[PDB]
Amino acid sequence: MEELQDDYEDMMEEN
Repeated sequence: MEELQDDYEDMMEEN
């Protein structure tokens, strides 16, 4: 559904 933790907005990448 919308099971997010970050401010992603269609691109799920973290550094």
